[PDB]
Amino acid sequence: DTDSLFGECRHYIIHYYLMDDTVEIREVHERNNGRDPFPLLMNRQRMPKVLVENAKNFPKCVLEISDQEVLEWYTAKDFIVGKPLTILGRTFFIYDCDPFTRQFYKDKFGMPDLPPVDVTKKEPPPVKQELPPYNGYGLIEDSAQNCFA
Amino acid sequence: MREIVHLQAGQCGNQIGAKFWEVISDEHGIDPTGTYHGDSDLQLERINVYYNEATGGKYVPRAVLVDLEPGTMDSVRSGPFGQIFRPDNFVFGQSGAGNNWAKGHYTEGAELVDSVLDVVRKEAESCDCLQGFQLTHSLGGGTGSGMGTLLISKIREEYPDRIMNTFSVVPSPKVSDTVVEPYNATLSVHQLVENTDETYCIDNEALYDICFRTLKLTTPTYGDLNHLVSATMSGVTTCLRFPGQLNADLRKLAVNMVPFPRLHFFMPGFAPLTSRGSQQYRALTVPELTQQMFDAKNMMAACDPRHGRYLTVAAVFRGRMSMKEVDEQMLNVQNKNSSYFVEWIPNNVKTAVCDIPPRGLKMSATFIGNSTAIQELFKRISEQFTAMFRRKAFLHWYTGEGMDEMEFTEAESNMNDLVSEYQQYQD
Amino acid sequence: MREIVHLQAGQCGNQIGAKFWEVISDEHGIDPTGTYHGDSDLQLERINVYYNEATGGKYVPRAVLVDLEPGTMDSVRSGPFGQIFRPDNFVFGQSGAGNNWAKGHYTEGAELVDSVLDVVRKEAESCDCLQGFQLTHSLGGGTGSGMGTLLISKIREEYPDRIMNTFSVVPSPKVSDTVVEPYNATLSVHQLVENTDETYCIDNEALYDICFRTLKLTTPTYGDLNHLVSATMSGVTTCLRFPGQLNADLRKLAVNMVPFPRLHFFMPGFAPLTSRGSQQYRALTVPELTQQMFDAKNMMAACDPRHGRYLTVAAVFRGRMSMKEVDEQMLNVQNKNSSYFVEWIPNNVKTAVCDIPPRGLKMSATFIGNSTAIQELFKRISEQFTAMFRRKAFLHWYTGEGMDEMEFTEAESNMNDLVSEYQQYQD
Amino acid sequence: PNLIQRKAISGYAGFVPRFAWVMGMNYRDGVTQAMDDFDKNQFVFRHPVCALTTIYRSQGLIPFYMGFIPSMQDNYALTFGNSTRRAYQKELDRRSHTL
Ligand SMILES: Nc1nc2c(ncn2[C@@H]2O[C@H](COP(=O)(O)OP(=O)(O)OP(=O)(O)O)[C@@H](O)[C@H]2O)c(=O)[nH]1
Ligand SMILES: Nc1nc2c(ncn2[C@@H]2O[C@H](COP(=O)(O)OP(=O)(O)OP(=O)(O)O)[C@@H](O)[C@H]2O)c(=O)[nH]1
Repeated sequence: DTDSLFGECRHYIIHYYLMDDTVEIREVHERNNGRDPFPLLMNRQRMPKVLVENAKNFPKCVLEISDQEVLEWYTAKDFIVGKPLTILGRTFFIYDCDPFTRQFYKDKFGMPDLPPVDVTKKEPPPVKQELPPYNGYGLIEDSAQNCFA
Repeated sequence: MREIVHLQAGQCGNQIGAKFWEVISDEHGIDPTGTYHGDSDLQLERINVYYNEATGGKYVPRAVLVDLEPGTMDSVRSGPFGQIFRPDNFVFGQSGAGNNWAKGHYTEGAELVDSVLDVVRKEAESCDCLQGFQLTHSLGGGTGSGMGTLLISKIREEYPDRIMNTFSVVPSPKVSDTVVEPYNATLSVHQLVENTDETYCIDNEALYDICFRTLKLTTPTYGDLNHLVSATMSGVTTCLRFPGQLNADLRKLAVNMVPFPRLHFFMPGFAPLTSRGSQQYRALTVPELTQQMFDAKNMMAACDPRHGRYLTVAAVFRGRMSMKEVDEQMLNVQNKNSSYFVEWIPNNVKTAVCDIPPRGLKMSATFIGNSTAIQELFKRISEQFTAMFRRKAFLHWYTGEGMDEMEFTEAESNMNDLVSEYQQYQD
Repeated sequence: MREIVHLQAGQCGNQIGAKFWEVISDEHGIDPTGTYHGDSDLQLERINVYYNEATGGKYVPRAVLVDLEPGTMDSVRSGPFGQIFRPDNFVFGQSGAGNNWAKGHYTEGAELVDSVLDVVRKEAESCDCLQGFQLTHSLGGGTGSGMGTLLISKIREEYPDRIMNTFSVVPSPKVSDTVVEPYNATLSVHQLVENTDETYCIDNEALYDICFRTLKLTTPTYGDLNHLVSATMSGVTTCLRFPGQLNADLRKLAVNMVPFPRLHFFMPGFAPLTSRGSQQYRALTVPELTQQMFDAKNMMAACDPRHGRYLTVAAVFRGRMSMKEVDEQMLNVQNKNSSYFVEWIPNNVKTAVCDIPPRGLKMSATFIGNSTAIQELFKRISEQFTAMFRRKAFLHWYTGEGMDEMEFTEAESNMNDLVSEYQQYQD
Repeated sequence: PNLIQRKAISGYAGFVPRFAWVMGMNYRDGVTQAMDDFDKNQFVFRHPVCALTTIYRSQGLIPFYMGFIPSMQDNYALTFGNSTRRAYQKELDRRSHTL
């Protein structure tokens, strides 16, 4: 969400329910993030990907979308790690899978290897304070111990 | 300016408000996130009536969510647009209502009323000047009724120059699952009539009827029920927020609508309902618009007015109309049935036209008619109250709260007085 | 020029001073190493209000830490910015106080007050002409009161012409873990009310309350609480350091806020507290700023000013405002409660407005108020003093130390006079 | 636009977006600048799937200026006008941490 003014990044969990092709969005309430105790983000339900353009006879002013309108729903065939995907005006990056997932895909949908990509953020290290050089009045070895803390 | 702040109460009212809010956002063009896609100058022109403005091009509703049950609020927040409402307004508690109106009205009242008053008044001085508030709840709903009683009773005095609009859904004449429902409903209506001014009454049996009539899709959801009722009050509110020639003030409507104070309860009716082939099999002609409007099938609140008689009828239109055709159609209907409009006052029709078609269909409207067709409703519910008060069954919970049967007695007396003058003013 | 010197006493001080100095270092963009990474011309301009300067660029603070516990200063030096503190300034002792006020007031001071006075005078000759000194101590903290009473008493006649800012944490009305705390507090507050000119009194209970109100991170860290209080106190200092149309002087503030010689104890008030959603969900503007600013919850010092009345209120603002909106806001609140001021003194408001906002936020403020909401605090502590001097339990430590009960009697007499004095000037 | 977007007709009983933030000037320029912001943020969140100091100038400063810029006192023996002007350049070389 770095595009917005005070945005940030978070991480969530997608459960594809096989038995009904529904989708969901979990959440990570780790600790002390400010965020409210709240399990879900979007509940387990159906998602219309691509529609038709003549829903004037069937306006959203009346009954929402149905079999008569949808061009195609979000198939399990679409989820791929290594390319962003868009939903409800949000686009996500998928990076990690599970061993069960990557073995299920290798035979059912016939999917080759896709290793996870390190999406983490890194920083360099700092350095310790050294000794203000030999003043000439001390001892080149004892003044070290003296001028530490 | 002159604006409104919304009140939603009760577990059904939760769904009601969710669908109604998403419909408003949909027609105003706001995306799922809240950063709107500039297309419509006028809907940018008149949004300060409902939406308020913060940074980042977002538009929060001034809606306050009151509840006792964590799961319901969790779901509604988890819905498609819950990110548009505020944890500030997510005022809630931890104790079940018990679906006991006494519990909801006295013991759980005090610990909530303070906080809810805090939030509502903070929003109040945040805004400039209300016309008032619409309060969407269920007189058949335990939490809704119990909390609505106290909230309306207090909200009366502080700001007594505004408009306390109310929406509630009347219990089904065939089933309620809740069996203490008649008691809850009367305990609510006694103060409803005392305090408020305008009430929209609705029943779900007619919704199912219309599902068989024209919706025809055989697998409905309370989502679609909320969808249609949201369409209805969106239509009644459409007048304020657009340019054009018509009066918009709900106070104008009320003074046009209500002859005597004691009458407060009204039956809405909606404009074209369509089926799969009809969406292009149908002739969008103002004549058939008026026909299907006035048809008793199209009504969805209580019952057929064919038993009773009309007092005031007001229909507000939306689209690229002209005056003369709606005028002459009123002429036609008044002549067609002039013997069913009371001799009391002729010209009981009130019209007004907004000129911005809804997205998806050009000609549309909405209708509200105050008619003496609720006698069936309240007569039946009165016999239910009497026939379950004969032997005071299911009353130990109420005694445990500490109530007394007199309150029931005087509430019923008030309700029968309403019955009497309802019958008399037209008979 | 004009400058201030900082004193850090007790472990409350050892807490605060560290957090506070690193806060100001981040404000002026000083790296932990102490070498400036230039971002703000003006902060270069007025870094000299607090920081002296040494060859090589480094930015020493004009503060002195003092305590009796070597481990705590070892820990603060282990902290991130300990290198921004001087071995010469580190004045300390060989012994632990045992958290006894008389131990801090008669015996252990006799071998440290001399050194600390020498330090303060060498720093005074270093500087030109101080506006004064500020102190972070705890009135019930063991070592803090014992050291502070002595050092302030000496410095008073040392420099009879300056500003002695005193900042203390109030003992919790519910939890201390210190059982002689009432005794220490009363003994200290005697000399405090005798000598000081200005004192901010703060407590941690309201910090916990505000944590569960707006922090919304459940379990906080005392360091984060220090962040909040240091934010307050930096904010009250911000008047000196910046250009803009305002009236910096703390002396301006004192004559603006003090009706009589014997009033010193004031209650901080902070500006917007932003939480998880509010960063996207707040319309940062003067109206809401004023609203939340004068909220009986967002005050954090002692207790609700509701039971009493406000005498004087001053508001420092920070941002690109205009004085018309602050004027109208002040008038509006004045009329909102013209009942809870005093006809005694009308228009009891003072305003300062700086144009240099804090970093990471645009429109903000700080509040200071002197109301009659302290009677209950020193009341409670006085009656606890009565209940525990009733049987003079635990008295043996202090008797062996070598103090006498006539001091207790005189101190409680002075506190009773304070109680009365507060009571009559508003009632 | 339609009629005018640079201005929205004085005494506009309707409202505009971008009420807070840049504000506190005359009306028409506020209208122009505010709607400029309203299409700026527009395309900024559009961004479709991207993943797919006059205080000192040339000749130094006036006498009797206060506020410590780095150094001075450590160096001395020159006319204050010079001192300031030469600091104006050596604030680029040795005390170059001034920006
Ligand atoms: N949301 C919803 N409410 C329904 C539906 N059918 C009937 N209702 C009634 O609408 C009532 C209003 O809900 P609330 O006002 O929140 O009820 P409550 O105060 O929590 O107490 P109860 O009515 O006992 O549940 C519900 O109690 C139901 O009795 C439905 O399909 N959906
Ligand atoms: N840094 C720091 N200070 C704390 C913390 N918790 C409480 N304090 C406060 O510090 C107060 C005392 O500070 P001091 O003035 O230094 O007290 P003292 O005379 O040095 O000795 P004691 O009061 O016995 O600890 C306690 O009463 C606490 O209220 C904490 O977690 N960290």
